[PDB]
Amino acid sequence: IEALPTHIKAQVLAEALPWLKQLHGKVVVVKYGGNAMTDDTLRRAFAADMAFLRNCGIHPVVVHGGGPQITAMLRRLGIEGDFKGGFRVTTPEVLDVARMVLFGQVGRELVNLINAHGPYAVGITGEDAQLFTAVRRSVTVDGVATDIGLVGDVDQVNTAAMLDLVAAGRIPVVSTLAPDADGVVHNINADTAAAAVAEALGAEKLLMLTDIDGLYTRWPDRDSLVSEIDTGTLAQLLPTLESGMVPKVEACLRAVIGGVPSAHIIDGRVTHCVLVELFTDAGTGTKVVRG
Amino acid sequence: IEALPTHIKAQVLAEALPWLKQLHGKVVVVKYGGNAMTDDTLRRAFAADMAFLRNCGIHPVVVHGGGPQITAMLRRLGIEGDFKGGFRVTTPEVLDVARMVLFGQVGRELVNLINAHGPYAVGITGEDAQLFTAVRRSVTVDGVATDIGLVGDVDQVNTAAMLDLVAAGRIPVVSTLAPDADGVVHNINADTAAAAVAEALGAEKLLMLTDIDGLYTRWPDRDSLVSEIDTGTLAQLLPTLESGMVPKVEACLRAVIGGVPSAHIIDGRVTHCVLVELFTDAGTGTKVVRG
Amino acid sequence: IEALPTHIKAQVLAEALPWLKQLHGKVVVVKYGGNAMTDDTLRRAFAADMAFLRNCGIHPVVVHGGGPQITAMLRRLGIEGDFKGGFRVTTPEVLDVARMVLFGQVGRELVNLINAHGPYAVGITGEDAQLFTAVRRSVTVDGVATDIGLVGDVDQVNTAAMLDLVAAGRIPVVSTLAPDADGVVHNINADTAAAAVAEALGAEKLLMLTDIDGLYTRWPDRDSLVSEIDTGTLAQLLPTLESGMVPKVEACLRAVIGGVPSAHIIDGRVTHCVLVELFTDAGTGTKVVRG
Amino acid sequence: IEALPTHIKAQVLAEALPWLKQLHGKVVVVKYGGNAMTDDTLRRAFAADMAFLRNCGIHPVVVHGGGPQITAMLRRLGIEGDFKGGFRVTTPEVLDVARMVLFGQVGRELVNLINAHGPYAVGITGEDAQLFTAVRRSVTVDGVATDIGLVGDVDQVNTAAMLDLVAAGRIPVVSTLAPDADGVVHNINADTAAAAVAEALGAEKLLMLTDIDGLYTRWPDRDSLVSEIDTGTLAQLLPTLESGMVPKVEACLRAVIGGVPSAHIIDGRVTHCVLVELFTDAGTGTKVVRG
Amino acid sequence: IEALPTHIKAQVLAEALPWLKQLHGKVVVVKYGGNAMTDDTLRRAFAADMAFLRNCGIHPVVVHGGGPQITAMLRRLGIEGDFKGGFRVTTPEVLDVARMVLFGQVGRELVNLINAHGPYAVGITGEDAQLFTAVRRSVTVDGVATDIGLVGDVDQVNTAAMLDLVAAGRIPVVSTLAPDADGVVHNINADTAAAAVAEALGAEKLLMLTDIDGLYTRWPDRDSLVSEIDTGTLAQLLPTLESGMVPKVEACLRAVIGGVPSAHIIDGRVTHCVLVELFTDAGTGTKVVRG
Amino acid sequence: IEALPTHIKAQVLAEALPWLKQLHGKVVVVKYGGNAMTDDTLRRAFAADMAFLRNCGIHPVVVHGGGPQITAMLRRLGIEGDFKGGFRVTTPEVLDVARMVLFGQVGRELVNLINAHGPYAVGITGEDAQLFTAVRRSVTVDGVATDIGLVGDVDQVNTAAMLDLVAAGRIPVVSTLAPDADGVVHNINADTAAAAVAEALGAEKLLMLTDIDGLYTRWPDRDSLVSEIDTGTLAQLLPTLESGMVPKVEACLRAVIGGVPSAHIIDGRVTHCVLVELFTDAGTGTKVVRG
Ligand SMILES: c1ccc(-c2ncc[nH]2)cc1
Ligand SMILES: c1ccc(-c2ncc[nH]2)cc1
Ligand SMILES: c1ccc(-c2ncc[nH]2)cc1
Repeated sequence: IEALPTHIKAQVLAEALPWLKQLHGKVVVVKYGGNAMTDDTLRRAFAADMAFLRNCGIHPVVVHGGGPQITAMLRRLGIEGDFKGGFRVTTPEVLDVARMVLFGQVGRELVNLINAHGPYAVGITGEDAQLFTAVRRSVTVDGVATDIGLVGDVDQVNTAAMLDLVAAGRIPVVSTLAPDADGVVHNINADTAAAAVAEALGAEKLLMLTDIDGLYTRWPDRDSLVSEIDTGTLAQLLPTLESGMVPKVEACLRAVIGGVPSAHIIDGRVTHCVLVELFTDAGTGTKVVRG
Repeated sequence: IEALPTHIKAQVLAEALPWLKQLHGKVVVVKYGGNAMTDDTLRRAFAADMAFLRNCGIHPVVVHGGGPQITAMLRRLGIEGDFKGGFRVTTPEVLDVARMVLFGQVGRELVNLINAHGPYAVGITGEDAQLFTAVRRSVTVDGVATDIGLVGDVDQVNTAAMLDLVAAGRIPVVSTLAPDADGVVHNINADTAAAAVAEALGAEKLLMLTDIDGLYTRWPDRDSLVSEIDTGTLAQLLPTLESGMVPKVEACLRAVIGGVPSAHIIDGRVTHCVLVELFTDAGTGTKVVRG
Repeated sequence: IEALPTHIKAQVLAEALPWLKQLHGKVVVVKYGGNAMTDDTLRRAFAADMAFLRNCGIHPVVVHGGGPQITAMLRRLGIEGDFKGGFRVTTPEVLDVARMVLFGQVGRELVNLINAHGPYAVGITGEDAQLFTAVRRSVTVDGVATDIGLVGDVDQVNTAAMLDLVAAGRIPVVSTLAPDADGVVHNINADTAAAAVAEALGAEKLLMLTDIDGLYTRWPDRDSLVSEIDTGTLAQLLPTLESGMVPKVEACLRAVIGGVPSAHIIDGRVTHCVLVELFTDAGTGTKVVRG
Repeated sequence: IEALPTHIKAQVLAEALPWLKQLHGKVVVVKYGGNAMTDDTLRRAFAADMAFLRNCGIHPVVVHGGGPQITAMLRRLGIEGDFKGGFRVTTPEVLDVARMVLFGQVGRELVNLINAHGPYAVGITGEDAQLFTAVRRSVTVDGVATDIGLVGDVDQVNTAAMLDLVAAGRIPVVSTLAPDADGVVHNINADTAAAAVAEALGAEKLLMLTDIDGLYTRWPDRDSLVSEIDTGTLAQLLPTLESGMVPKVEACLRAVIGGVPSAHIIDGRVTHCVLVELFTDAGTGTKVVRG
Repeated sequence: IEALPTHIKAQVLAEALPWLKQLHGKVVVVKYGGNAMTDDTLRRAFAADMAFLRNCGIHPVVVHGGGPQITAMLRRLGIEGDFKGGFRVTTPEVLDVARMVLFGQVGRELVNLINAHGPYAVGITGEDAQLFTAVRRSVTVDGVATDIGLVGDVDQVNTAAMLDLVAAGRIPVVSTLAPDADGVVHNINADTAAAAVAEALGAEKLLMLTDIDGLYTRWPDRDSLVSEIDTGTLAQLLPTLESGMVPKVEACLRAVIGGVPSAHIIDGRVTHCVLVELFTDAGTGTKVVRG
Repeated sequence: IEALPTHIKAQVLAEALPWLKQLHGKVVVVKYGGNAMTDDTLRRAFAADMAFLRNCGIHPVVVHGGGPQITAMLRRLGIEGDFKGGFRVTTPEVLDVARMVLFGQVGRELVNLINAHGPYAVGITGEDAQLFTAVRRSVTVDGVATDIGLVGDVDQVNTAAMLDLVAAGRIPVVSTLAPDADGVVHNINADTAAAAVAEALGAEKLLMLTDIDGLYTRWPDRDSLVSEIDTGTLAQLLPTLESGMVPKVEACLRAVIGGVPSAHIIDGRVTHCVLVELFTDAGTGTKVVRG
């Protein structure tokens, strides 16, 4: 990167200015998962980018999942799964493992990576200071809503206390578990939780890291890939798309309809994808606006 | 408790006044472990008592261990131990399990129990916001200091940030793990960590829950049990006492010599032992002062 | 109180927890008069209990009367009274004596008693910083409203400035005198003033110390004594009750209808009655709620 | 005052500017007594002048005595005096009367007069919030120090809390009584108390209202009257002067030696003497500086 | 001024009290121009009077013009004028000169004069921190609205930021130039700008220094001079008055109709006219109220 | 700049991270002059870069000169110069022109350019709020110190008030004129003033824009150009260098010896030179450190 002239280095930095002004002093919620968390180089770049935002006076909030790591831990403990549809039932035993893995392993890695740059990261669940609650959720198998145990959706969010946390200079790293109204802790889909937190905090942007170039309207036609779409056109395309793209689109719909100015599905396989998406126009990924 | 006259109920409450004045607005660090954490009734009373302190304008800070639960989890994962002396070596693999169990299971139980009374508890490690660091520690087997892996002592404590946390009304629940100066996370003895935190925060008292009536100078002579002792007399008795009483005495010595006005070894098998020790004169347990 | 087991001492303290949470950070207005102010032991217990509340982060506000002491001082000065009905006319001369006795003697005793526990008590009248005003009040003798001089009801209260005072850690001790809109100072019934202050400050509770076990619906039938009553049922019983119980009931009605969640008529002859009423279920006295 | 040209009105106001700059944001302690408090016109002008200072962003603090009113009240109550030298012994009974008269009558008049201009005045004793303490003082009769009861000198002053009070916009009106270290309330000479408060608060000026034109070095030679004197020359003149001028000079000496930049003995018989002394060069009275 | 008795000096100062209370903590906007800025003695008195207000806790805001100095500078630079009606066209070149003269010379004199009394004055334009904007304005020559270049009216005012500035103890000295919505800086009539700033800041008074005794309803009849007039009667008199009195009346109308309690046209040829108008009843000049 | 791959765009932004952390929350003083202020594209890039710093939570402070523009204005006004050595004497007349040009024209351009990005820029001189003073300075012609009029060096700086200004989000644009201790305004060399302000404010960096690639030790040998030098080696080279490079080196010496961690002489002819110098390693220009 040294054989590149200094006056092009300048222009690249200068073209970040409009996006620095747009985001200065604002909340950005970043759903972190997939490859951007398994490969060590992408991991470290992601942590650097959270430090970047913080050292620009931007307020990042990280929401993470960890489905596969839960599965691996359950197999290691020899805990036999019950499955309704393609859903593991979340017994009290499974919840304990999920919470232990998400908060006690997956979140800790990200906190330590970010904290390599300063005392920024703080790990939290809805349990801590009652920062958010859950409501138990059923799923539809074939065409019947069924109980798959202690799994929920985000209910209420302590918006004031969360924004106190970021105004102090902290980067919350959220593991998505929270008590219901009776104190019973549920596991929440990280994609959904990210949308709910962005709406509650009044985020300026929601970023969704996934392992795709962007949204394809007619996958796999290479030139069905769009770079911007309104929630109006996006919702009528939802019943079309691949199984795994559904939760990331529903999150973008709910956030942007909820008042978040834009949500973005970006390529987690790209190093520093957050920097590219936020401070560059030539980014991959697709932006969702209301319409 | 209803067949007891109301005018004796009054006197019991009135006699708490001097101790309410002594502790109002002050930090109290409470090492929580042993039976007071395995039995469900003592557990819930302990959480109620932390809520009690908080609703008196007192600032409790909870430090917890969980040695046996780590051991159980390692056996379940089939992770074979290496032992030098009677010490398990803490490999990177063992540290991950310890951190996951301490922060992701043991601490979560206490956070949820306390939070049954309000949005008070917040779970933290030295990793979070770089609140404290560790320095790797060796142990003496027979008469040689030996490496038992990623185990340490508390190094530095971010006193300002910790006191910000409690002045906001939060009750930190601390899992004793922290990075060394290179970012490598170590496991810290909870008894020692409690003493270090009490000294760094300028605590008014350190409470050490154990499964004993109190300190016996000549165990097991029943009337060698003392209720107050100076650090001068206590340190010369240290090489006498039982193996498990050593870490709780060393903590009291280091805290009280470090400027903490008094440290207390109290009976964790007694329901509401914290309330009895703090707001009553007829408590069991032994108070350590400087001398 | 030492021959009583420690585990019952614990339960008594633990059962205060719900009431500590209910009152933490809240205003409590306490009308102090009768025997709880003439006997030296009850006096000192009352002052201790105000210190108790303050060292729990509760915000007590004390309103006091002193009818008999005014009368004694007037007789000592040989000031001849004029009486309409059973009411002394409050001439400018009588007002001066009342103000001097209430603010310069009765209030000072309570300020010094409370201040034996710390720098808490501050003596105030509506005159000070214009904290509240009075409106001149007439009384009905037989069936004609008559002028009995410089006696009034509380008019407006400087709510903001009063709450500044308590948030600073002060326990106001209020002598009930205040200027009217023309600067002319009136004497206000302490029972009525206590109700008005509780409503203006948004108090969580109003406590009325009197020399009775509680409200008897059919005095003197021993088992007409109630421990809770709605303002609806209480107001229709008002024209029944004894002369001296009237002002304490009217105060409770006006406070609780005014939005104060509960008012309490409690037994001032009981040592630490405030502690018993607030932090115990087995208290005497009767609670007034809206209904 | 209307037949005087407007351009001389202007110059009088303009010449106040240097003294407005000197005093803006500063504490001024004013000892108020003598004729400036018995005549109703001088009274009301004094209260107006305290309002004046407050509406210039100056911080007045009023200290008052009331020797004669105590005497009158004692005669009315038929309380027989004991006299050592020319000093009444202050029994507990006499103290109660003094406190009641000073705080409950004399101070209230001044609070209401000042408060005619706004919510400024607040009445205080050392009893309130432990704002200052007393130490019991003996007096020398002929040549023996003798106990004249519950009379003292100011001991310690809660400087922080007093300055909080004035920064809130309040004008403290101080009645000079305060507890000793055992809680026993003493009466303090108002002249002495004024000097002690000025030194503790770091006052810019101490004003001493008396019924004299100023300090005469050789009374009654009319042209021995000085308008400025150093503490050096003033202390060697102290054993010369009239009995009643002694306490006002000792106060000025102790304040100015204590670091108060200047103390002033001014003519309380002059209407608006405070305004003339502070904002005019052609004032009567004598200024004391260190030297 | 020394041969005038001290007790009349007192009364002059005492009669300022009602006006000190009315203005304490309030904004006063002062349009400064005409003779009060060309003569050196009136200049220095005006600066002293701004210091006076500031050392009373009043918040002065100074708006200045400088028409003649612009003209002189343009002649010195040999810049030829274009005139439509009697209006110079404000080309970009003329604007640069106007801005340079107003902000770089006329304002600096006033800042340094005021600052002779302390660190009070700060020079500002609408350009600084975007404190206010302009909208380009046309003028009517004969009966056609015509473009006279870069001249405007005040558009929006950053009220919050302006009041931050004065609460910090600063006396803004405003040169009336401001950018339009496209960043193009316009020159604004100082009389009009003063009215707009007073309304935006919620000023208690607007003062307009002019070289007249006051408003004459039938100039030049000597006894058509009024000392108070309602906006109702004043607006119907506007089409009558002299050319140069028009802008000062329109400003008073717009301010007082805009909610400013009173606007005043006062005699700038009188030394300390501001002091006389604000703190005296025997001032010249005419007060405008709504009606 | 669009034909350049996105993954190199990323790396350029990512490599700014260490410098964002170094400067976040810190003061940077930027001396702005030469070509970076005459060409319109470099001008606008410089203003963008000040906005850049501000939208990263960095605190830029701009100091500007304008020697040539003063000269041009003096010629236009036909003001004849007196010259001692090669120095124009600064008569009161010349000072007025200099102040008018620097504050009323040169500074206004920069304020409006910066403010195109937001309400950031505020123009100030040492005159405003007494933010800094000057001391009159003589110069050595041949070998005699001579009076060249109202030219000075920065004397004292109101550090507290200046940092209040930047913490509010303002970017001061400083025109270097200030009063001496007698209120007489002097013109200060902008290079020297920049060094003094950086030292007084505790700046993290001083940037000196000049029209050179960097410091040549043996000009004009092309490979005598250094990119870093200690103050020790730099001071012994000072008597060697070109006339115009002297003031920029003396400033760097005085700032860096004064405790400013590094001063930089950078190429003002390079677009976005500030961005390149601060957030890139491949910048031109030379860094001065202490040694
Ligand atoms: C440091 C600072 C804040 C926190 C925290 N966690 C939840 C709420 N606050 C944890 C550590
Ligand atoms: C100490 C602190 C506050 C007060 C007070 N009294 C009325 C308002 N504020 C009096 C003493
Ligand atoms: C000192 C303090 C404040 C200012 C200022 N000017 C515009 C906004 N703030 C200028 C100097």
